[PDB]
Amino acid sequence: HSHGLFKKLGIPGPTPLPFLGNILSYHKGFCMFDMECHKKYGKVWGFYDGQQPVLAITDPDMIKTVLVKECYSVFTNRRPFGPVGFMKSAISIAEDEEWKRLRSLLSPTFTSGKLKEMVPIIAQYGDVLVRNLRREAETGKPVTLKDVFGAYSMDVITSTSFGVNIDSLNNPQDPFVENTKKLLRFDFLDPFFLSITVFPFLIPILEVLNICVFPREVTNFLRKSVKRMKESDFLQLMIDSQHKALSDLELVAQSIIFIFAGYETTSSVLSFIMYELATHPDVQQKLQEEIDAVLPNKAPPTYDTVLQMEYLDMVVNETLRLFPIAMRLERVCKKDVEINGMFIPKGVVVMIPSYALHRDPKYWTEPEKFLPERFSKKNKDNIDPYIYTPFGSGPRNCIGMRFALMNMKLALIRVLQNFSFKPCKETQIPLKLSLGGLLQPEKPVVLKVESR
Amino acid sequence: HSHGLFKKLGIPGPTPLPFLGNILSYHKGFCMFDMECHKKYGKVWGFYDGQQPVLAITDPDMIKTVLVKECYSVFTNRRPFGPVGFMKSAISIAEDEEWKRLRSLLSPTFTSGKLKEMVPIIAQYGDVLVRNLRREAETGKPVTLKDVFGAYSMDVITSTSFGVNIDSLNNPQDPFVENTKKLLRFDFLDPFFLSITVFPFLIPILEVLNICVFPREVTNFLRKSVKRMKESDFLQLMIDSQHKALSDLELVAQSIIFIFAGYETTSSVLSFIMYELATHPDVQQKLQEEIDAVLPNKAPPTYDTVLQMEYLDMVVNETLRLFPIAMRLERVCKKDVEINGMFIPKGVVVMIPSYALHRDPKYWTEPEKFLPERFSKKNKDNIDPYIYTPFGSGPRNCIGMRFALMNMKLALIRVLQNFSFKPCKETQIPLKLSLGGLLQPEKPVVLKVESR
Ligand code: HEM
Ligand code: HEM
Ligand SMILES: CN(C)C(=N)NC(=N)N
Ligand SMILES: CN(C)C(=N)NC(=N)N
Repeated sequence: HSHGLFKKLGIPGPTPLPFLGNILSYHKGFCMFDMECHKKYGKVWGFYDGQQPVLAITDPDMIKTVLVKECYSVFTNRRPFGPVGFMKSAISIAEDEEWKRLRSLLSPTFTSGKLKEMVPIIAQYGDVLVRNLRREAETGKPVTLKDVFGAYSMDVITSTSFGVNIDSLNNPQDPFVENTKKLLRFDFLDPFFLSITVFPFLIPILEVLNICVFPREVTNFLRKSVKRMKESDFLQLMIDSQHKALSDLELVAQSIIFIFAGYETTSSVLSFIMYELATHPDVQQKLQEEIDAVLPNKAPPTYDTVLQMEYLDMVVNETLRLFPIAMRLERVCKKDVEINGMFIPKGVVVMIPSYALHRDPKYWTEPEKFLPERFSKKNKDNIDPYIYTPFGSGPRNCIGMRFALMNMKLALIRVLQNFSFKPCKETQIPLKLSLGGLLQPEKPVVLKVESR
Repeated sequence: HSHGLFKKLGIPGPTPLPFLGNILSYHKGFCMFDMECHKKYGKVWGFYDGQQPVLAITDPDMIKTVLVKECYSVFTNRRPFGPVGFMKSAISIAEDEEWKRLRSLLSPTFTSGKLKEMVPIIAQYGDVLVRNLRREAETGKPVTLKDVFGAYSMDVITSTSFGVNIDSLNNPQDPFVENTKKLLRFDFLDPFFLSITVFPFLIPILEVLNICVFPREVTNFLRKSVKRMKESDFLQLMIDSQHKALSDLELVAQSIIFIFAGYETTSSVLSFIMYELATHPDVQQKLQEEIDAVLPNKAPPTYDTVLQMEYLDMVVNETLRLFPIAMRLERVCKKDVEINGMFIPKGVVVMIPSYALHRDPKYWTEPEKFLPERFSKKNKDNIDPYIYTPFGSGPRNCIGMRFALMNMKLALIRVLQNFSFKPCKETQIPLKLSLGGLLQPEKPVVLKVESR
């Protein structure tokens, strides 16, 4: 789509260069670029990912219309992002009707009822984490969060997905661990992804040469492994629903996409939270005290005891305001429409700048401050769920939201129950976000760990 | 080739943007861009046509080494420019050995001896031009130069190439005229050519889909027509040489490339010259008087009488200084080399900025002034043939140089012998060069024509 579009609609934005559009402006990252735009164009604005017109919108009403109201009719899909092969059938990648059919099939698989049943199995890998954390903190050495939580994230993933019970930290050898480690989030600012943003006409070329964003060796192993398992957790609940019709290949797709969506995310948010606890020892203390008041003398966490903890919730939700790892929510516009008096022409990408809104003065007091109290029950009724969107909104939000909260909360409970986390000379203060396309820390967070 | 190259060699130039390199700087045209660079970087400099490193060089010595000395060993070829199909065999497109073989075969076809024989046949279409010029100036109407000279250029081309004698102006119907009209110079700043400069990886794709810069319908007509002619001028002289071996397809290639190279060029320089004569009526007069002193009372021009005319030559050569329609000379570097102490790495494009040098103060007094006197025999020994290069230099210069001068000179003699050319209200004063990639006037030159 040519570069006249936003002039002809009369929408402000940075003047695009030929071929590139505004990509060079990503040298700061999606996160800063989005702020600067909000700051200087106001409430609504447009830019070009190559030839692709992207309309940022920041009106809570409009957001709700896009994310909630017209989701089924107009704004159903995310923007295509690269050669995906069979993963076109993964719920997060799938489109229109085929997506609605898959969302319906998998919805009951993420019931609180089912979650409740998985708690005992997630709980088990708190004990494991604790154990691994004991040894390596008892050494006196500064721990690397990403590897500690990564190993935990996958421990909870392999076990809740495939029933395969492993100690990821003490089994790097295991074939099943080697592969799921490579299932990382894509950095859409790296050279591969920038290129196909500027050469989208290359996606079909790549499709045909069998090249795929989901590495073939990993996808092969997991399909051929689900092949065996099926011959004799999430796998099961899916097997059990066999429009309607979850098919064979559709099932492996989901299995894989649940790993993709949950692994580096969970472990990534967990890191950010421990960083905030270590740099705010008062918040750390207050939580450690709430946990003891509910689970006295290292009592094991449970579904209900987890949902009892206001301060925990406050800390988790406050960390997500600052570090909304999705950064943006997007939908592609299926047809010409008028939303809250605004004309959106077919093919444009509607983008909601979650990270920017999460840090907008209009909604937030001292937005840069880690301040769990914003989420206290007697002072959160003024938080707009269309401004605060770490899991998106509407029929296409994070299907694994409640699973990811519970899982994280179980990590933190066991970890804080046994330990305290502290600053160091390598600990970067304050934290500085990476310049690429993932919301991660520039240098992976290292902290000191002690036995309580 | 990445954008580190000229930093790592320590050569100055404009900082390239990613993917584009310096192409946006072409919004002024090759002509201004080259000046500004010379003006601000000095004698030698580098820029990037997309990912393609281009080394401009302006030292007469270096130029001579590139264009003359190392031509056969290092700098033999021009830069590839697009899908060419069978025209890869045209002498101007052909490479290395295959080029040297074709240059050798066609050299004797451009002897002054052969030229001499074609004079009577070119001469004939002076009479024709005159005739067409009589009528349409006798109307009192302002004449369009490009159509007057275009029609003449092709009249001289069809007849010296294929023996086909036509009145192009009064035969637009003729199949043979319809096609050769479309054989225009390529504008390497237009969208097609800019794209394949930034997507050179697209040339092979285009080759395979049979798409070609030389339009297929025109190339088809000329091949199938040379097909017949051969069954029963330049065609003949080529037929007669049937390494060695001019082949069938190689022959049609040349036939076509001679049309391509001579048609819009000749007519384009001719326009520029009449513009200068009309805006400098003294120079016009002085020439009209030289012509009469050699060819008294409209006597018909001949080879020797044409070569007698110092002032004519002076006017033709002076107009070419200002309007060197090639603009640049280029060679691709076959291997790493050191030329006059300068390291040129393999694959770089050596570019000589003819138009810029033609207007460099260091060599030229009041460079913007149309001043035929710079070329007078008693004041031209200080003109460096490596600064003044309207036909390039060395073994790969314009093979049709002497033909094009003679042909032009025969146009001008007959035209000035019968007429005078004058300014008008539509005549742009002074002339402003186009912003694209051909050195042509922005608005096609219109002048008034009278009977002497
Ligand atoms: C803290 C961890 C997590 C965060 C912050 C997170 C956030 C998000 C966000 C922002 C979206 C996009 C929603 C939208 O477009 O409006 C999303 C989609 C999704 N998430 Fe998560 N997520 C996390 C963990 C998980 C986990 C554990 C799963 C487990 C299966 C999961 C599965 C998905 C799926 C399948 C989608 C796509 C839904 C669809 O297209 O219908 N996520 N997530
Ligand atoms: C005023 C008219 C003309 C001008 C200014 C002109 C100028 C040039 C220039 C600058 C080159 C490039 C030389 C180099 O790379 O160093 C060239 C090449 C060439 N010209 Fe012309 N030319 C004109 C008319 C003609 C005519 C009538 C022919 C007739 C056949 C012709 C045939 C060629 C050919 C074949 C080449 C390529 C030579 C090779 O690659 O070996 N030109 N011309
Ligand atoms: C969870 N997945 C796979 C996404 N759709 N990506 C995202 N925006 N979080
Ligand atoms: C005559 N031809 C075809 C060229 N090589 N182009 C040019 N630079 N004048």
